[PDB]
Amino acid sequence: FNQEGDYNFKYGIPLEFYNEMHRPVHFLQFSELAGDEELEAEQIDVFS
Amino acid sequence: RKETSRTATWLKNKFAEENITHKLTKNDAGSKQILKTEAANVLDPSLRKLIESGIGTHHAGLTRSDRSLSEDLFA
Amino acid sequence: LGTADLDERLETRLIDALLIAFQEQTNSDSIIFKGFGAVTVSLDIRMKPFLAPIVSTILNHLKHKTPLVRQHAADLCAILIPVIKNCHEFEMLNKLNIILYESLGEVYPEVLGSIINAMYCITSVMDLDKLQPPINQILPTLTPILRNKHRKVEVNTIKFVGLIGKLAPTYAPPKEWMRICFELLELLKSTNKEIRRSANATFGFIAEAIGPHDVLVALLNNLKVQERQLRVCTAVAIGIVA
Amino acid sequence: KNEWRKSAIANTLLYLRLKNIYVS
Amino acid sequence: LLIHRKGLTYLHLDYNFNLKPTKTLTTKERKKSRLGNSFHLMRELLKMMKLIVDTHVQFRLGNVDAFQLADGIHYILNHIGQLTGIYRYKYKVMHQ
Amino acid sequence: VIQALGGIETILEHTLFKGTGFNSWEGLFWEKASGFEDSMQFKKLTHAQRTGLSQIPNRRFTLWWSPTINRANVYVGFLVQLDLTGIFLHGKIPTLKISLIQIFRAHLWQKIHESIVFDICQILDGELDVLQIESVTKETVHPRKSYKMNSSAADITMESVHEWEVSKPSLLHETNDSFKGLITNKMWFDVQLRYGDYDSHDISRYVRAKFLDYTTDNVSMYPSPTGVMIGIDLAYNMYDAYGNWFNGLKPLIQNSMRTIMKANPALYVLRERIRKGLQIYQSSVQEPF
Amino acid sequence: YYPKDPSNVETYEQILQWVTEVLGNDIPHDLIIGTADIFIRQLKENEENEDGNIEERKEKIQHELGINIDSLKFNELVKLMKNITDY
Amino acid sequence: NPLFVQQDIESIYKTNYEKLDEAVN
Amino acid sequence: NIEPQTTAKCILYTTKGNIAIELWAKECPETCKRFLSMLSDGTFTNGEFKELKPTQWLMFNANSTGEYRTVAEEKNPRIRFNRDGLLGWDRRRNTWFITVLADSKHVLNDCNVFGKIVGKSIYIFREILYPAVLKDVEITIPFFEDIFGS
Amino acid sequence: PKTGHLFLKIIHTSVWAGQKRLSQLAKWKTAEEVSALVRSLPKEEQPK
Amino acid sequence: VRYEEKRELKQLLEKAPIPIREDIDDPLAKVNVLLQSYFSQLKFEGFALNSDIVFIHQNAGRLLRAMFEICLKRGWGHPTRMLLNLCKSATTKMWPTNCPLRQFKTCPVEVIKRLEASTVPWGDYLQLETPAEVGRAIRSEKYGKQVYD
Amino acid sequence: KYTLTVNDDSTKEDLLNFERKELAEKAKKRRPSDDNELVLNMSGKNKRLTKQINQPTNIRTTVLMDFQPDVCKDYKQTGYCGYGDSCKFLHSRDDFKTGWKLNQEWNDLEKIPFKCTLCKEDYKSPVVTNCGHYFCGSCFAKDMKKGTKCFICHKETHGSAKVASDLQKMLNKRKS
Ligand SMILES: [Zn+2]
Ligand SMILES: [Zn+2]
Ligand SMILES: [Zn+2]
Repeated sequence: FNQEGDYNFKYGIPLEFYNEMHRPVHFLQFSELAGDEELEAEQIDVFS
Repeated sequence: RKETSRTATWLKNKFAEENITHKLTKNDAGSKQILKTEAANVLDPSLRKLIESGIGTHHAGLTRSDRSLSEDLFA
Repeated sequence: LGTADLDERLETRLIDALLIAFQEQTNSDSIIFKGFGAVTVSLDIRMKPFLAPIVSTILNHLKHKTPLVRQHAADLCAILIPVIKNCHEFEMLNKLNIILYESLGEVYPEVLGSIINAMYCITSVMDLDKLQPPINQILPTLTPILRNKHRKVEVNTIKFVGLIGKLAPTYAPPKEWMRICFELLELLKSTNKEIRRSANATFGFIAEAIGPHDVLVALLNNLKVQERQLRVCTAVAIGIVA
Repeated sequence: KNEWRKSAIANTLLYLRLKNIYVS
Repeated sequence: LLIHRKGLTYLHLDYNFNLKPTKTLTTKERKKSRLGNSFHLMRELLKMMKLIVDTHVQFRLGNVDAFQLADGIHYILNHIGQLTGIYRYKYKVMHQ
Repeated sequence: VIQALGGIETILEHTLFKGTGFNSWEGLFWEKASGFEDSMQFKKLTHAQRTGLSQIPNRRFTLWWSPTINRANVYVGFLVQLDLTGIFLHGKIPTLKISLIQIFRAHLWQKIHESIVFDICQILDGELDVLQIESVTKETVHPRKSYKMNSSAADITMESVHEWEVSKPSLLHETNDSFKGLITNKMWFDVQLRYGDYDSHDISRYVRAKFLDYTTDNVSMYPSPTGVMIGIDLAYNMYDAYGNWFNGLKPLIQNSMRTIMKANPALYVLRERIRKGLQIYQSSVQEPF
Repeated sequence: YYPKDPSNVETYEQILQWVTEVLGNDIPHDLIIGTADIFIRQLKENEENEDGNIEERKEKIQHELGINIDSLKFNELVKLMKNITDY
Repeated sequence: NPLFVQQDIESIYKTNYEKLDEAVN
Repeated sequence: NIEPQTTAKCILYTTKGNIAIELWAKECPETCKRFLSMLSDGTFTNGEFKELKPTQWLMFNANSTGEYRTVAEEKNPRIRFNRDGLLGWDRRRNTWFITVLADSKHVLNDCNVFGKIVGKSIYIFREILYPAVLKDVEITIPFFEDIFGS
Repeated sequence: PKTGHLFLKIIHTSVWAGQKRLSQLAKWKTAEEVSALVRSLPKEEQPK
Repeated sequence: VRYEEKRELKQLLEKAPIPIREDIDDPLAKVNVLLQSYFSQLKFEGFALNSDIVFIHQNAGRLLRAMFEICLKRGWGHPTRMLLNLCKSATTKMWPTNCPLRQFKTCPVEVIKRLEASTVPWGDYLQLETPAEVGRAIRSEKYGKQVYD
Repeated sequence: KYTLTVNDDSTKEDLLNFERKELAEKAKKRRPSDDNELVLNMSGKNKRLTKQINQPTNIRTTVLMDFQPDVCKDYKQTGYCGYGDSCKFLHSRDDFKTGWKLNQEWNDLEKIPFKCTLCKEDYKSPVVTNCGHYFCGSCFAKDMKKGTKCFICHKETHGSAKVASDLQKMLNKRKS
């Protein structure tokens, strides 16, 4: 937070108080990068 | 996947707990040396302890080079 | 009965009481060390949270001015070494061994002998490459201590020279192993039968490293003395070398 | 600390407070 | 040229006239490389001179001004015990 | 006579009391003659070993008053540095040199420096997520570097996952830092050892002057303009740090420096060797209780 | 033994965690709760008049059930069973 | 005599569990 | 440090960052006139870092001032190649020379030691250890008031 | 704690007789008097 | 909810970043915290939960697409854009505040972590022009021109 | 910006000696100032700064190294000194270096020849023994016509010969 900073502004729709984009910490702490794990042949989705 | 390596190590202990471990593998200088040089390729050390005694493991959590290897040894 | 009956609170209270009875001891009675060895062999890995306060208590008593207090501290160090190994605390074994190494200049022989025993106990547990200080620093420091005339220093030092001659002989030069042979030869005049018996074992370990014939010549020339103890102990040693 | 979750749950019901609007 | 004719190339002479060993010496080299007072008194005297001469070089390079030049010449002459070790070799210079 | 010399605190400022690591001096005990000094031989004793007088009491005395005896004093044109250390000898005094080379023997000055660089790397390596550190690399150090006293290099190089907002250079215990201003990707650490005397400067003033000297040196090679100089005085059991700080660094290094000064084994060996050449003991075992 | 107290559930769950580390988590669910049904009965029912030798009681449980337990692993549960209040 | 009392004493403080338990109970 | 007092400063604006540079204009009048002219005449602009010679030097802004001629050789043995970050000048047509970290004395008496880098921006130069180009030039202190721009 | 010097700043009852919410007025008086104390010391004596 | 799974579901419930009103003994919470762990790509120990979470994400593609089609049909703006992200999270296995280069399989690991903490608007990385300017923004010259492609 | 970095080595002051000299000048003037009696340093009795000697601010420093180790030589080599405790030099015992190899007399390596030992040519229709040898098929059939064993080992072959498919793997460039 820069109180004496200068910001750029635009028209738009405001966000809620506890939005995702107001809490980027809570998604990057524990997340791990996706790896490819093969499944058993009875677990594969019959749709796709 | 875990009942696979639990069962194979039960059978590996069982055969050693009955002095018949020499039945699992076929006993020959050529057959011992082929089996040793293919056990050093596998990436899990858990299968390496099993493949040397003539007992394989094939589940979907293994990689392809591990799963290609057990099927070639079983064949 | 073991200690498998005891809960976590009695294990806490039991160990704390043994430490109080060790801190208050004023005579050379050995049952407090047999007591620590019995309790720590019973509960082995359960011993692991208690290791860090006992070691700092041992390190404190090694700074104390009474010699009998310093001696018991290095006796308790030697008892605890296989339990510190089993709890896998290799950083703690190397801290104890560098500090015991700094005390090898001790003048009191009964304290000095139990320092050497504890360095023997650590060394036969450890991996020799990981040991601090290295064996090529430790063995030359032990060689003048073989000229100490007191028996507790002697019989503890011959074991620690003989452990190194088995396990790590190439860490000393050959002319250093011969200076030990000429000292073990002077140690055969001892009136103790352990000292003579373990000095003769050490000629075996030295001959397996550097060869028979340097050791044979010193033994054959020792057969010209008048005294019977010296001639009988060099005759044993020749058959060991053979 | 995890107390914002109770505040984030209670902010789901902020649209009900506009049933009574009191302009002095 | 005197240090080199003796064979003393493990002895280094810097440009402020310090004699510095470069190496651990043997017993034989230590007996061979002891220099007398007449060497070392000559070296300390070159060192006082090089000191005064270089104070004039700084002014003639324009690094110091005339008032600093006079203060430095007056500082060297009152501090020859602090700046050179001339008393180690002929100790009666403590009168001066 | 204690009162006329100024008290026990004024007397002990002359000595090596602070390098021992003891907290107080009411239980100090010097080793007495025990009757075991020539309990190694019987008749196997030469004329020098029977008649000649032991050196160990002179060395014991000299080591004790060595910051006053080897004080910086007045400048004599140069100073001699003891090899493989950064101990300067301010006179030609043979009893002092032997008990100092006994303390720093088997390369203990190099080993102290490597142990602390090793400990700071193991503490930074566990704080990688909290402080946003990409990687910690301890550098390839010239073997001379730990006891070179006119210039230095970095020991540890730090790299940010994104970016660091660092304050201007200050001391380790000052509390008013802004963090606004400088942006850096890279930080370093330099670890400096020092052996002082009675006439030396304080550790705080020392780290600050060597920091300002070396970062504008044209001789020292640093990977970035921003870092921390950590100084440790081996003779007085003290430390300080000086440099640029980002949010989280100060607290982390403050606690880590407190536990290294009590648990590092090379520093522990240093205090133990100092204690044996002094031949000093404690009267009580109850001080931790 | 059934879960009916607020304190005892918090130690009943980590006895089940002992069982799944002994047998394996991939066995059927009744067979985990079937096996912890056994061990609580063998230790608590006789507890009020037990003798000093815990190593012979350790061998009787291990032999009548045909399941081999490490001695150090068994002592973990003996301290868990020492905690349990209602039985 | 010694300069400090700390030389001549053996124990600075010893916990006497006997007297302290009598005073509590 | 026995080197003389510097006299002219010229801040370079690259893509990597700002290179602050100070020059010896009394001790070396000719090579400043080949430098300060071609900064303001724009012939240095958009110049790539051309050839890195490892442990020796790196070279950029090779284009030529006037009539494609040489530079009258001037040397001061107070101004030597002992550091990194020292600007040089190749004997070829109007080409710079920036010394690396090895700082060898084999490149001396063959090139013209010309200027320094102000010590804040030696760390920007050590980033090079897609070459950089020269965007903008600001001559903050011109020593040659008269000759330059007349 | 080094020298054992005790600076006892006595606070008379006359300061409290005219205000309310005294439990946090008290701590603002203490920070006045400690800072007035630090300024009266010469800088050889001022604390770190 | 089975009895042995409660040791682990309590540990997921504190990694779970979008709150849950329910307690651990409700089946509505078990399906809830397991879907939020699939999006975070977490790891388990149990056998039963590892086969439960596979069943959840195979269904979660269609059930989030069906809720998207309803809320689009009802003329609702605020649940539509949230549910359109949840359809993307169900296939790309990631939350909406991560780096969009995670969707490319051949983007190196060190560049992704640097962009996630950079606090730069991600549209500024789109209007970079050359691989030299891309490589400076990710501070890696040898991973320029891969990121630029 | 617009200023110039100034070379100042001709008159450059030591920072530490300058600070100590100012503090000593202040403490010269603190004592005459009247009605002052307070010591919170705890070192007013010692008068800490007045004991300390300040070296000049304009001194630049020159260092000699002392290289002589002062170790007793008889003690380092043999562990024995004739002087004993009255010895002038250090009785440390260092510098032993683990430099010898245990040999008991009293008790990317190409190990494969490219040419034969009998043809001395390329391996054509090759052969493995029960050892690690490699011969031709014509090499092995003729080596057995006179000798019963392996040309290099002179160990028992029993006439056995596997076909060396692995050589043409390694004698090519693609290795497989
Ligand atoms: Zn000697
Ligand atoms: Zn052939
Ligand atoms: Zn053969």
